[PDB]
Amino acid sequence: RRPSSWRQ
Amino acid sequence: RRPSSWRQ
Amino acid sequence: GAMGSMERASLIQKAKLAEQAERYEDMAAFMKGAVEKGEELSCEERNLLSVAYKNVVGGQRAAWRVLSSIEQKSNEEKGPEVREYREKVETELQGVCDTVLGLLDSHLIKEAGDAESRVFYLKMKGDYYRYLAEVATGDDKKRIIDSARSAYQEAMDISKKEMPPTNPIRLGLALNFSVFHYEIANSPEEAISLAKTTFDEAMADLHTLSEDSYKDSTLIMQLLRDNLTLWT
Amino acid sequence: GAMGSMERASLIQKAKLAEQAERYEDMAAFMKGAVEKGEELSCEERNLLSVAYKNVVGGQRAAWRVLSSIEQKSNEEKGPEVREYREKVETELQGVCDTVLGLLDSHLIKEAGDAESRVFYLKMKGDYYRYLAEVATGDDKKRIIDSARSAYQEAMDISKKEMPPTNPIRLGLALNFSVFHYEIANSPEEAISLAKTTFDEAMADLHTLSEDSYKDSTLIMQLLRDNLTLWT
Ligand SMILES: *Cc1ccc(-n2ccnc2-c2ccc(F)cc2F)cc1Br
Ligand SMILES: *Cc1ccc(-n2ccnc2-c2ccc(F)cc2F)cc1Br
Ligand SMILES: [Ca+2]
Ligand SMILES: [Ca+2]
Ligand SMILES: [Cl-]
Ligand SMILES: [Cl-]
Repeated sequence: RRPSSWRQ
Repeated sequence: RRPSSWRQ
Repeated sequence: GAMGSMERASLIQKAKLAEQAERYEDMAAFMKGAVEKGEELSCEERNLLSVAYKNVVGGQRAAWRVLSSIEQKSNEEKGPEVREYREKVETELQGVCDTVLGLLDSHLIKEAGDAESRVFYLKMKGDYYRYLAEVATGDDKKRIIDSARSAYQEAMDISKKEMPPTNPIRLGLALNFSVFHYEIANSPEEAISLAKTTFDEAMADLHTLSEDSYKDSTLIMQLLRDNLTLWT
Repeated sequence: GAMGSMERASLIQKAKLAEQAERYEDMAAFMKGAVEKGEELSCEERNLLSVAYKNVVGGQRAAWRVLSSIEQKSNEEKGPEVREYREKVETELQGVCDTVLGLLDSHLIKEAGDAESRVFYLKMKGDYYRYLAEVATGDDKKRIIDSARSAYQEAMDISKKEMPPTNPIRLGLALNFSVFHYEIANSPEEAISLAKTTFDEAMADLHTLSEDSYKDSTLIMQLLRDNLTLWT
């Protein structure tokens, strides 16, 4: 899967 | 709640 | 038109791509271009047109209801911003409805010879007048409501004469006409009677269907059942 | 500008309304108008700007990845439509990134005096160059990548000197810089080292925080942990 960047 | 109309 | 230079088949292909990308505004623009080529639409193409604009206007309706609820709570003096933005979203919604109704009037409905296509487009016409009626407050509100009713009613008359009771476009038409009765015309008993009669007569026709047609019809029957459980 | 006639406070109010209505394109247009009033942005206003454009470009990136995957499968001759539509979405994405970078360059970054605001805008600059790098294939791809790196690196230097290790904008900056290392710069070991060091030094600073600050910091630490579990 794709990694997590900042999300609200 | 609101009723169901046609949805795909 | 902005899509006048693109091939009809390319517009169809790109509409399917936009659906996969969940780009429903692009999808609607592509199908509008396809319709404006002047040729009739196949069953698959009619569904692409329907799905595209239903998604566009569905997001506008949901946004309008959020803003309308905030506006009602504010009026229970704090600035014009809430009304202004609700009016902005409202005007954009009406523009999309007017665009779809224009495609139906020029010239999808008049060229629909078969019962299947004509009922499809008349159900579309009823739906988008219903969406216009959801936000209407002016001198022409009753005429907007009757325009929805008149389109639904002609489609109903054709579907009862030319289609079996399990036909998916006949079922979807009756479902949406019943929602019109309940939410727009303030006729819950007519809404309930239509949904029940439609469900029962479809139930009695299921025995004639293949497994694939059975799945299609029972899907829409379940929506009729959901409303009947909500309304009774 | 199209928003030049609306009050700054009205644009902020309508941006919050658009967020509630999930109308993120409207939200971004409102905050662009607010930025173009020429005054600095508060913490809350900076977050509104960030959330609006992250949602807009997030939908464009997701659509671009869908179309790029279809395009790659097609090249493994069937018409130019897939490439054309991928290029269309790509160009729209680049336009939004260019718009955000223009707001940062004129003149958000140069007027950001405090470490908190300057790190915020430099992290934004790194993010949107990273989004440009995700679709870049031309002569300037390496310069786009280094522009992202340079903005992230300046923000990192400021955050390490001026902020505690649990500061949410410092944590989010390190998270996104690590994603840059892994996905863009092809430096997984640097990505892993940054995420681990950031997590550990934040963990050791939690004891100084209130319950509300603790919740904010541990939220972002969990994102660092998720990537470390994905990468190791
Ligand atoms: C309004 C509506 C009701 C039913 C369906 N439906 C369900 C399964 N197939 C279809 C369909 C597709 C295309 C078409 F021209 C007619 C039709 F009934 C679709 C809609 Br829209
Ligand atoms: C990129 C990013 C990381 C963290 C946060 N964040 C989380 C909780 N509050 C905040 C926040 C809000 C506003 C602001 F100016 C700075 C800040 F850290 C938000 C973002 Br965007
Ligand atoms: Ca042609
Ligand atoms: Ca003013
Ligand atoms: Cl407005
Ligand atoms: Cl295109």
